[PDB]
Amino acid sequence: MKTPITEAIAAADTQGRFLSNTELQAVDGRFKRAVASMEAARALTNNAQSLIDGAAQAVYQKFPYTTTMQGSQYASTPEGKAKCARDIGYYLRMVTYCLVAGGTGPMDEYLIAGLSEINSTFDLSPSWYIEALKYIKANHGLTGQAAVEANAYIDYAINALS
Amino acid sequence: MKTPITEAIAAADTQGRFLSNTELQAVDGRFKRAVASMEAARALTNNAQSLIDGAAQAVYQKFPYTTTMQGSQYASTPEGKAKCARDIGYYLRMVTYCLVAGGTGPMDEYLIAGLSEINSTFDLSPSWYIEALKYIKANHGLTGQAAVEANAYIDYAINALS
Amino acid sequence: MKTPITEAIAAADTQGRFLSNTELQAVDGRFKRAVASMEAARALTNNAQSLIDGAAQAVYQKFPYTTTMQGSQYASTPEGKAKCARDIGYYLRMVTYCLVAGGTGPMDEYLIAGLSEINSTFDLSPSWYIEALKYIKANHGLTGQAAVEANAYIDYAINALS
Amino acid sequence: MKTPITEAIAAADTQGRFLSNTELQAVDGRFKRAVASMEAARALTNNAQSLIDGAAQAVYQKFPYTTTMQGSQYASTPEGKAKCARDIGYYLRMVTYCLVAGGTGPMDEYLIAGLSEINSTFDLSPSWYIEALKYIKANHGLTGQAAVEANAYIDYAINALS
Amino acid sequence: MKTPITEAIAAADTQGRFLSNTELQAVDGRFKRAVASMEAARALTNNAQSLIDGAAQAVYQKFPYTTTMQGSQYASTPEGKAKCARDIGYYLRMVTYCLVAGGTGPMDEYLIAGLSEINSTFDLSPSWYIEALKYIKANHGLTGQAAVEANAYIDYAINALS
Amino acid sequence: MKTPITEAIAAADTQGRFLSNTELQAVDGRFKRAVASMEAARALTNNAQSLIDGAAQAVYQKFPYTTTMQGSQYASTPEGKAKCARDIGYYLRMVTYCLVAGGTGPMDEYLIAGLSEINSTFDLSPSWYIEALKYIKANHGLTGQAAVEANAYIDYAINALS
Amino acid sequence: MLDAFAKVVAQADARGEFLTNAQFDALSNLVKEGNKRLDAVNRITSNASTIVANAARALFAEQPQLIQPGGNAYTNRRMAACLRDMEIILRYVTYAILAGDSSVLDDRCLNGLRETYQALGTPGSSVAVAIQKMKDAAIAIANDPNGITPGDCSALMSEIAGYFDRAAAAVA
Amino acid sequence: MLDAFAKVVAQADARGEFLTNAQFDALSNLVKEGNKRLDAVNRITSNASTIVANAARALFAEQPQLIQPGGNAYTNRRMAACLRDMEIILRYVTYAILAGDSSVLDDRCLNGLRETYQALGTPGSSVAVAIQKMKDAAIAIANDPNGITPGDCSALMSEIAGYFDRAAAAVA
Amino acid sequence: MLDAFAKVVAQADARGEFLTNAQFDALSNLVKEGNKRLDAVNRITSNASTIVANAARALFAEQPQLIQPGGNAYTNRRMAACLRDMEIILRYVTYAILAGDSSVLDDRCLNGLRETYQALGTPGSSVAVAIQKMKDAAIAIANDPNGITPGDCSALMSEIAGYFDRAAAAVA
Amino acid sequence: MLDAFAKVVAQADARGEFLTNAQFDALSNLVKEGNKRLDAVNRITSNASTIVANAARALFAEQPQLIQPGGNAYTNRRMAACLRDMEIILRYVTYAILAGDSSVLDDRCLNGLRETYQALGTPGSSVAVAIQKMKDAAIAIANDPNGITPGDCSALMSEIAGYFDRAAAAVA
Amino acid sequence: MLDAFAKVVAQADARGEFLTNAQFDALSNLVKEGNKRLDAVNRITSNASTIVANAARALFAEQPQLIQPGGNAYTNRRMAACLRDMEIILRYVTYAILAGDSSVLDDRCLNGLRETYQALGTPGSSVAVAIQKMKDAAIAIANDPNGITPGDCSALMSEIAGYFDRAAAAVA
Amino acid sequence: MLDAFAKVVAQADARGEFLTNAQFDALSNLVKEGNKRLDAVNRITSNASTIVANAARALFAEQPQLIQPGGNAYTNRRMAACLRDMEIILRYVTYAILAGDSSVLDDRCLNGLRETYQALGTPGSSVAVAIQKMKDAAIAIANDPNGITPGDCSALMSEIAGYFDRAAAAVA
Ligand SMILES: *[C@@H](C)[C@H]1/C(=C/c2[nH]c(/C=C3N=C(/C=C4\NC(=O)C(CC)=C4C)C(C)=C\3CCC(=O)O)c(CCC(=O)O)c2C)NC(=O)[C@@H]1C
Repeated sequence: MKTPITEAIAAADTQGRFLSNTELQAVDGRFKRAVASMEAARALTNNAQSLIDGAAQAVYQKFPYTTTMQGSQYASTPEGKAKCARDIGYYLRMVTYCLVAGGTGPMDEYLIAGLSEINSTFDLSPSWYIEALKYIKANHGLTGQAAVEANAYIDYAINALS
Repeated sequence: MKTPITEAIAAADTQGRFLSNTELQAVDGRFKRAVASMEAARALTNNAQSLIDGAAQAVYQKFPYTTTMQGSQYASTPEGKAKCARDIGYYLRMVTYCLVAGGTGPMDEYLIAGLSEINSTFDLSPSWYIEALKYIKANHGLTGQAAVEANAYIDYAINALS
Repeated sequence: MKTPITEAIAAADTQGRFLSNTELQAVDGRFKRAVASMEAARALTNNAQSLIDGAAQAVYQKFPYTTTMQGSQYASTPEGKAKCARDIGYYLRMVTYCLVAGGTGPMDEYLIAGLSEINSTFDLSPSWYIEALKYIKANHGLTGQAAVEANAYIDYAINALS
Repeated sequence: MKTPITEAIAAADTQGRFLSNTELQAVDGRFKRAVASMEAARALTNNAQSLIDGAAQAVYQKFPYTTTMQGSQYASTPEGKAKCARDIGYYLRMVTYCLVAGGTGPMDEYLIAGLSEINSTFDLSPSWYIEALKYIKANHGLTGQAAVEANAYIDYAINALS
Repeated sequence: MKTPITEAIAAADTQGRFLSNTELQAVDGRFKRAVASMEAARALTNNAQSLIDGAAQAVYQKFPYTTTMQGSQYASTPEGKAKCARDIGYYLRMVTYCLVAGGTGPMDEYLIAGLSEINSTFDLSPSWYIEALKYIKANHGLTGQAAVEANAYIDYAINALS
Repeated sequence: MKTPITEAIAAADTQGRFLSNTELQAVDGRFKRAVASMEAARALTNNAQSLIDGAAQAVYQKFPYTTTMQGSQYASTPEGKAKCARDIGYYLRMVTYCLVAGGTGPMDEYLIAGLSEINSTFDLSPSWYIEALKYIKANHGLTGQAAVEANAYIDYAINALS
Repeated sequence: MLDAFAKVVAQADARGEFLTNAQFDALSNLVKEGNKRLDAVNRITSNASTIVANAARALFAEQPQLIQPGGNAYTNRRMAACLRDMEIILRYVTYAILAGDSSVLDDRCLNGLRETYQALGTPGSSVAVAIQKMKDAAIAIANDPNGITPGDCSALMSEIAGYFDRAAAAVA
Repeated sequence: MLDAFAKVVAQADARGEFLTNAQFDALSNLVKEGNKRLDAVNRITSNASTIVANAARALFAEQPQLIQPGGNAYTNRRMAACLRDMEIILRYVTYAILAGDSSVLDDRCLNGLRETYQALGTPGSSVAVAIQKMKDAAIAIANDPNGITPGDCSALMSEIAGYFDRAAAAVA
Repeated sequence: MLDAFAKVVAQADARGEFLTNAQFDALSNLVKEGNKRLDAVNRITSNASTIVANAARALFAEQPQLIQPGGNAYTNRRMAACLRDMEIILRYVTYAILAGDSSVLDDRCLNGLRETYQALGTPGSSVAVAIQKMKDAAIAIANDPNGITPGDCSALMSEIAGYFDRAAAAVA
Repeated sequence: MLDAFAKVVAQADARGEFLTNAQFDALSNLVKEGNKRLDAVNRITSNASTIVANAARALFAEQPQLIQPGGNAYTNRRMAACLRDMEIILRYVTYAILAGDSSVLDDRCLNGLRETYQALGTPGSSVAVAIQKMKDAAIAIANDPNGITPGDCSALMSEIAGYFDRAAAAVA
Repeated sequence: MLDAFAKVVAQADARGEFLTNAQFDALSNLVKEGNKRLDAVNRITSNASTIVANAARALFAEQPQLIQPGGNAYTNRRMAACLRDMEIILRYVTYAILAGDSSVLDDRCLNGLRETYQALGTPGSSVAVAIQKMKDAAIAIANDPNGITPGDCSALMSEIAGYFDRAAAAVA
Repeated sequence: MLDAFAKVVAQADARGEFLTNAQFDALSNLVKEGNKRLDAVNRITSNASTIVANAARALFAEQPQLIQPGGNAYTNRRMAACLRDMEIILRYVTYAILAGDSSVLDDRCLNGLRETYQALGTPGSSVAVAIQKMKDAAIAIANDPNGITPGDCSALMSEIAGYFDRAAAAVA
């Protein structure tokens, strides 16, 4: 799993070297940024629901055809809406995981890998999840370097979907 | 040249990826540690001579045979002592370079690479330069995290010679 | 370009062999099927327009939001509709090319390669072109082995989009 | 074993692809040619003996020294003639196998592979078997596309021996 | 070209090593054996003709069909006999080259390489040249370690033809 | 283990070839040189002690600091002198092994491999063992081709240490 | 890899015999039934994507424990690997259909696959379910009597079913 | 590959000198200006996809000859290769921004690229246009004064522009 | 690699056009003339060995300087390399005959071959002679009117000759 | 490879849960204790060479049968391989110290190592002794209270000891 | 790989001893008997082809079930593989003869060969027969008293027989 | 790669001739002078390390600009590469001495080396100096008249000098 610490260790092991001051100043950017990171993770975890709902509605208002069109991919049935809220929750939870680990590792390994194949197989439009992520980024209520972390990883997701 | 920034960039390029928050918290350990690093580099640069002399004498007192034995490798001639002071200056200057760059890159590329072959070809004992480096580490006059940097890279050299 | 003849030649050259009876019975399935193939290609070429219009309208009726939503990807502007008719024409023309060449080569090399990256970059939904292709398959007016060829390559496209 | 069908399948599997219309027009040349192929195989199987004898005698008349020279490789002993008739039977049977399979696979895998090493180790002249194959090609009694198949595979053998 | 000296050098260069006592005891077997080798080479060179004729006749008596059968490969025409004497001369000259170089290099590079393909393409029987080489081995008139060298390389040729 | 015979065999096996006259003239340099080699090995084995003592003293007189300096690497303690005599005995015994095997194999595999890492880890100066080897070379009492062998392998060791 | 013809040829070579009239008749009949085979392959191949998709959806609807956190098909990577597996199985199945023999399916797909799923921890019984779904769907598509020259394809469909069941049994 | 610090170190080693007070001051100032740099990189990287997409759309709107039959950007394969190229250029640019030096951009991206486009027949002047678009967009995004601690970033933006212009000149 | 059909398709795609009635007629005529083509390929391929052998013998009879000590075709290794070269040329020629286009011959055989022979010192003019011999022989064999359904193959033989001459000119 | 944070994240994902306040507190405490960790790593790494050397000398003094003719550590090649092994073990140990988790040590060092030593004939019990020596030395160096801001590092040293003992038990 | 000298050297190094007078005498005697060894190798190597050929012919005459349809040595490919195997065995045998030690034969030929033949289904007992034939023939050729300086080679022939029997026992 | 004997053989084969009495005499004389050659090789090889070391020291004493900051031989990496180069040159020289021909030196060392040094910026004239030093030293060592059977080696030393000068001229 990609993290600053694992990236440093992998860097030192790839060339049969002990650790050096370089890797330690890296892990130091990690530990220092962990305060803002942790703050953002706590805040997002505390207001996860209100916001998965804000966001699901952002999607349904932006793309109304997804609440009326016939198809197992669309949210025109209770099961569809359930799947959608589920997936938005997955994205948010992944963001919190990245904030806790200090890197994109969790989102890379648990979500991004195989995303294109899934969206293509199940006829899921990226634009939907991009809209949800834009909503979350706009209404997570964070200020300062916490908002910088949250927005960093959310935008990472959006770029993965673009 | 190995530095925190170049290590981050190389990490992101090795897998065809843009930079991510990980690499930036790494470069952040770099920039933050750059204060202590820079302090140690300035101090070592300011007192380089007094200390190359402290150190050359440390070597000559520890291994007196090097000032009396016949051989172009030993410091029994003015040219020999000149070469020795030169090399000690090289080690110190390399330390300052590492402190400025925030990594072992400079010392790895300008000194460590080919060190064994040189010491073997020219009959130069590592123990001499280890003694010089021990002296410099003991009498560089630094306190706190500056001494931690200086000692980190000096000890890196010693380990390279061991 | 993948064709029965080029597949045979490549098969014989991959192992430093002359051609053999095998490859010739292959090229023989090609030449024999070329009658139905050619018929379907002629028919599709003759009724290309009426049908690109049948099909563009199939898309616009199935997904009405594409004629009203604001965005350079949607057909809510004359330029958008122009791009859409253009792309449907591209798909049909590719089908005719495959029918003429006796294989998927033309569509593989001119269209399928890079399709996912394009649809993702420009926010183009595969379902649109799948609907257009379903319309063309339903209303190309072909019967017998000509319809088998046309439908074979159209369905090939749909599977590429699924 | 090399056949039109196995060549098609191998072609589609080498690139992780499903089958396509190309491979099917190949297998179609196979199935269509299978009528002439089967006819030639039946005819050769029915008149195998009369002809292995016609052919063995063709060899013995063309190269009389093989019926008088002392050596385990020559047909100067009953066991030698037995081995020779055996081998001619092997060649004919291989031809029938190729005609049944629609390709050179059987002859490639059961005969051609290792032919040079055998002929060299046991001092067997290719010209003998070339003469036998020329006789069989001249007196198999086939007309039309059946003769084209039989002659195709026989000539394949001769080229392997040249 | 394979010789004891070149084999030694290649052995030392394959592992980035200087020469050692090993390679020199090898080159020493070479120089010491060079006396018998040179003797055999001189003798064979001096009686080359009488013997190419002894040998060509050995072939023609063993395989009389080669002096009566119609074909550009057989010695039934003056040009054929000329080609045959030529080739026997080539074999003998190659033997002398091997004796001069102290190894099989010359024969490997100038003759053996591509021998099977040639004999197969031009319908030349190895047994002919084996008979010629057996004659030369039987009537070269050498005794002692010279005969051991000559016979060593001649037998090397025969094994190449078997 | 590198020997003339094993070098020949390895040469013939590397290219899937039987042995040839080349390899045998190599093994012949071996067997012929085995007389001088064996003589030198016997002589060195017979006078091993007197000479390990001559040599240990050569080292202690050339580098007196090794008998007075404090350190587990130096011969300032009985255990140190014991280790030193041990190592000199190892070098001499290795020389005898090389003389018996007709090559550097024994010394390469039992001593040279890993020598730099050991001398560096345990702070052992090559110059010490070079001095011991120079003494042994000067006072082994051999004349003629026996001295050439002994000196060949001793000098091989010195070059390994340089 | 073998096809029907190659299979008969190999069996005859092991005995050192020419083909008998019975075998010639059998292979000739195989040839006469080639159009139906090409049809089956063309159809299943033409609907591969919808076969795999619908089969997967049905599977996860029947066994939701596979797609919940901790399940084997959780995360997009493992889901993609499952859909991929299904595509592979269906693909080698179609190969076998064209070849008239299960040799390619066995060697290049089924051989050693039960061991893989056991090592990874994937439940082979669920894979078997998936294969059954794809079987029913594929047979429906290939034996759809609309838009084709009428005739009896019952023997071919039992063979296709033979390959599918062969795979399912191989993984379960 | 070099960064600013490594660059100064190498220049000093070529002369065999310790760093002077001027150089220590310069590098210290670089450090003090690191937050702005990390901001620029974070922003451009965060909007890479929209930068490349909008730049491409604008390019093809301005030069429709690239996207019509026969054009260099016709077919999906070549379009994908163009979008890819743009992603690569922007990526190595960001690398250079983080490093404070153009060494990585040159060696790993720009070196030998004019020859490639000439051999393939791609018009390097159009690539230059694309790079200009991505430049303007990226500078707008990185210097957007909303949602960040106010300050003067004019020197950094001229450097970023320096890298972009460097690339454009390298391809044109 | 292209065949006739692929060639027309590519030319039409470069212009972004559907095929015209003229092109459909031309390709249909190519199809109607496929049996003759398969015959030519089958025959030349069936007699490849005797073509190469007789052509070589004739060459060395006409230019004995090639096979005497010091010549380029002296020793068995170089002779084998020459016979091999001839086999290769004839082989890619037959490829082109089946394909109806010289694309495969050019790229995979003729492209860069004049440079190879110049570097090695082989006289390309002698290779050209060999190719001419193989041409005459191959055309005789393919146009032999015995044992085949009578008809006019003059247009095909001029094409085959076109490929041979193309090779000869490429090496000379 | 995992670090503490990645470990908690993976455990939470297996259950499909957001982190609880307890976990956030635990990880925050890990962060607050990062300076001590970096110190330990820096020190052990700075004295790696003397740790390995002194540990080896002590080992061979305690077990002279390893360094006499016939022993496993006889000849320079095998000695070098032993010192190397010790360097490797200490290195992956330090990796684990920085990571706060034994994942990297296990997979990349300890997994399958007992089998290697059994096949080669190396006595794993002696390796265990060596690891114990390096443990005591490393803990002394890392917990040396001179020249550092005073504080309590007892919990970290028990973790380091945990990794060392883990290795020793893994080889013995 | 070891030769006699290397073998004695290794055995002496395992004990940490210089060679004793007995060993010096033994190796000196080996040297004095080197001409006979080189003769044996030269002869067997000179007649390798006829040894393998005659041995094979005799084998298949004694066991015709190997060369009839269904047999292991049926078809030219498997026959070629058998003759090849025989060449390999004889070759490594000669290697051992030159080396005075069976180390190279074991490691590079015999080690793991019984498993190979069992997996493939080749009857190792027939291979053993072949090896016996090649043994008798090779010993006859090497001990032929014609055209060589007379002497006693009985000890060498028992060693050669030792290597052959070693191989046969290894495969059977 | 060729030795003297192989050279004469190749020259004779190009003309298709047997060796003449003159050539047999020449090669026989080469053989009679083999002990001196083996001596030269043994000596130079035995003192390779001191030759390279002393030559390097002398070079850098004569041209201190090579070993000062900015010089080509500055830093340990480039120094090591220079000493290495010298070892290589001396090594292939000794190869040529043993072979009696410069073929191996040319192809495997000198061919294309002037281009390498020009690209890297190494002054080939300094390398030439080094080669001259190693030449004088090596000739002194090989022609040292102490501890060897007296005789005239003047012709051999001129050949060795020929190889050295050949290298120097090749690099300068
Ligand atoms: C037992 C195998 C038979 C036998 C052998 C035999 N030979 C000699 C004498 C010699 N054998 C050789 C052979 C070589 N020496 C080499 O360096 C090489 C490689 C090129 C070979 C092939 C030589 C040179 C001699 C000396 C010259 C000569 O012909 O006498 C003996 C005598 C003992 C000895 O070692 O010299 C023997 C016994 N003779 C038989 O009758 C056995 C059947």
